[PDB]
Amino acid sequence: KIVFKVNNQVVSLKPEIIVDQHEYKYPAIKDLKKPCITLGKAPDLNKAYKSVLSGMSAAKLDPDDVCSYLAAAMQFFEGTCPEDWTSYGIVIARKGDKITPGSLVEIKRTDVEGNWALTGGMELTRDPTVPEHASLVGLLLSLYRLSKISGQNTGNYKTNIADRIEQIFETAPFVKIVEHHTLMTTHKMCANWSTIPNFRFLAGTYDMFFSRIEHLYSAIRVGTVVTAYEDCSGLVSFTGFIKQINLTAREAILYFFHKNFEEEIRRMFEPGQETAVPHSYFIHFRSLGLSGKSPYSSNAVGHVFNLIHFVGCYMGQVRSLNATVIAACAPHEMSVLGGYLGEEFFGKGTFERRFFRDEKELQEYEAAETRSPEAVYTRIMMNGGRLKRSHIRRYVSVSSNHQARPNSFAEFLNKTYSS
Amino acid sequence: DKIVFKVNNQVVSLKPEIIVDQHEYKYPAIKDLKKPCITLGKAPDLNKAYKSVLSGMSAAKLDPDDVCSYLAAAMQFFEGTCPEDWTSYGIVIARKGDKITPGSLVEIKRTDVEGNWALTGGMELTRDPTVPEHASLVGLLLSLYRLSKISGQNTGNYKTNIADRIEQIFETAPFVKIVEHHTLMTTHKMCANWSTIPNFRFLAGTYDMFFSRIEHLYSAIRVGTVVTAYEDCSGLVSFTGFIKQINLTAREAILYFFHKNFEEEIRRMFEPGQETAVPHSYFIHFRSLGLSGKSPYSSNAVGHVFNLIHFVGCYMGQVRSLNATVIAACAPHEMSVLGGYLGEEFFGKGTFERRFFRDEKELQEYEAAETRSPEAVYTRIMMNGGRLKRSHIRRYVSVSSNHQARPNSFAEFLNKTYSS
Amino acid sequence: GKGTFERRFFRDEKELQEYEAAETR
Repeated sequence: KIVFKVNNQVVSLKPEIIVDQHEYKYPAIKDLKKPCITLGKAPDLNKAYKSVLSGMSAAKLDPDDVCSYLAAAMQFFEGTCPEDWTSYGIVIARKGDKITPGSLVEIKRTDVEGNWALTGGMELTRDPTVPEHASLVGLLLSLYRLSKISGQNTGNYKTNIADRIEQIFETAPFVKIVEHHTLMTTHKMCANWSTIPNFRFLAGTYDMFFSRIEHLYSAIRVGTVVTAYEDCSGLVSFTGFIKQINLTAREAILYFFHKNFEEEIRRMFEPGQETAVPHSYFIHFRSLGLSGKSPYSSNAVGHVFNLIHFVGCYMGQVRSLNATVIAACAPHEMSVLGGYLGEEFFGKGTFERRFFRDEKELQEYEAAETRSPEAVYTRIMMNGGRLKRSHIRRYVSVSSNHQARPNSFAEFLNKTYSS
Repeated sequence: DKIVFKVNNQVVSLKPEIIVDQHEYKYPAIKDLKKPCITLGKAPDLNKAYKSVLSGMSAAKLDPDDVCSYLAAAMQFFEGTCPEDWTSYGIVIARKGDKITPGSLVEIKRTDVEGNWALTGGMELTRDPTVPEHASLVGLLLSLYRLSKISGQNTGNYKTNIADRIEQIFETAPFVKIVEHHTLMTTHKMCANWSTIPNFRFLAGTYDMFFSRIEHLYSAIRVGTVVTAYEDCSGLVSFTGFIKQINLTAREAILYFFHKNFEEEIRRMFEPGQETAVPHSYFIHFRSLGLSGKSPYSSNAVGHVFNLIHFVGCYMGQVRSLNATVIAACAPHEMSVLGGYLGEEFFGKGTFERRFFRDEKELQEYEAAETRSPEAVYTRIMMNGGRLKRSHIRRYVSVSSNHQARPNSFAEFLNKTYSS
Repeated sequence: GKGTFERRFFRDEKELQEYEAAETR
């Protein structure tokens, strides 16, 4: 039982209390209603384009107006739907029907008119061309990618992505409307634009449409690529882990020898969410207004996540080496398992002859240390659940020969095993 | 079912773990018996059409739809006899001794819709342009497609070298100089995304197909359209190289592929009914033309095979393999181990036999009279338990370290993975 | 450097029961 007893003068028994709570909701859509946001009144579009360009050059933008323009602008982008496109029971778009981003979601317009005010960076006296509209649309969404990317020591990389975005949208099929270095300066005023919910929702809607439908202005995705599989890093690492190790998703979990994995394994593999479906709302469920906090986040699946990347460092994977470890979720214990698991999967492959010249040769081949969960488990038990010196040698050699990031797995490995 | 686990305490729970997936592959075969087509805006008067497009070129003004209609008219200009009968995916294009155009290989349906030819840049040719002048522009326009595709880091100096060669080609006979120098680099800077345009790819491939089969005076236009050939089939292309480097036949090589994963991939790229063996089929340019969807022959589709090929190439020190981008999804560590055993067999060893003799009698005596075999390699792997040998590591390390590792190349993977 | 590890995931219920039928922290 949880009660334990202390002998302070008289004998005393105390129960131990620690606070714990769980709050996980899943993205499946039962009402069969497409995701909706409420925006402002329909814009003048040509004038709405003018207002936001001026605001862009001036680094002052109104989030509500910018959202309203983006909802109106999702009409210029049109393409035919290759196959019937259904997610969570919704028919969205039948094969051969031309569709827009407006087709994936529901935009609710309010009677209230937007400010659509001009600042000082408008040089155009005429109505804008479509490439221009697309260039602005891409630049505005690209703010989302920049807001997310903010963090410590992420500087030269942020400017490099901003330059890459600027190079797009200045060349055909896009026209240069903002000159250079404007995107970085507006980002400084709009660095937390990701938290704005409608802006994120619009970015996901654009990304969904561009992934399924090939278009001339598909480059707009460079802003919205981040919305894809957002806040599902635990699930994504798991799929990568499975494929790099060349194990079946089930067989891999058999190697997870710990009680903690149980809650996490149930959480990330809950049925009814269209994880397998190629173009479902699941891919952008966080961007769109569904589910709230993600159960597939790395913190949500902390033990699994830590074991995946510790094995990744053992195998020299750069992605694992720079990923941030979840400290709450027992990193040391995960690291030990990762060493035993890494030893098994590093430098070893299961090879069998599958191609022969003749059927007879196949028959001759049929007439004819070991990789198994049971083998690894016993080997761990034999060493008393303690890392081997070789495991430690391998971890340190990988971590030390790397530019260890602040809270990365490499830094953890380095700080933990170094003498 | 089968693929399920038991995940609970004080109760029993069975769950199939569900993982992200998003792929299916379309094949290039032509069953409808219809040549790939993009219907074009308006029928053009040749001389008038040239003047606008020459102007647009000089103006760095991008008019893709018009450029496409002009290129179709210019296809009338290039004509040659077909050497032998031309049979493709059930579509036969001409017969031996029959004159043909690039326009005769595909079908363009002409619409009565109007289109906008603007004179934005300076053209001084008051006279009607000569056929060479047309060819010079046509080559310059197509050469944009190649320039758009070659974008990436440290490719600046490379783009410039290619543009200079193209300019030199079209300023020299049989072509005439119409754009002076350094204009091609600047227009490439203006449009670096010409490759994404679908109508542009279609045209480049059509030209490339015509020029490979038919010898012509202006066949040099093929620079810039050469990239369309076997585009997005680098997995297939890599396998072809692999066969040649090791000097084995397609089958013998596949026997060395000792892994279950290769099976799906080998079946995919060698699916029958696609004219891979045919020399001048639509297949070579299937990606560029319309008849394509993703590609069964891309490096990702044949990921395991692709990685094994380049890991072996790295073992043998092929620079191309060292600089290729590894597919992380397709089990690179396991592929690297097989590649080590396969590289060991094929690096520094050859199968040599006497084939030339002084007299027939010597030949008969030779006919009267350690081992390279898949079985021998498989056993060697089995004896070492499927674990990479120390020598394999040493060789991998020596090759990767003494090379300028590119970002996600096989060279980088080898360095990061085996380094102590 | 030490962890308490136990098999918790099995292919079938029968395998689970068998593991239940079967240095010190």
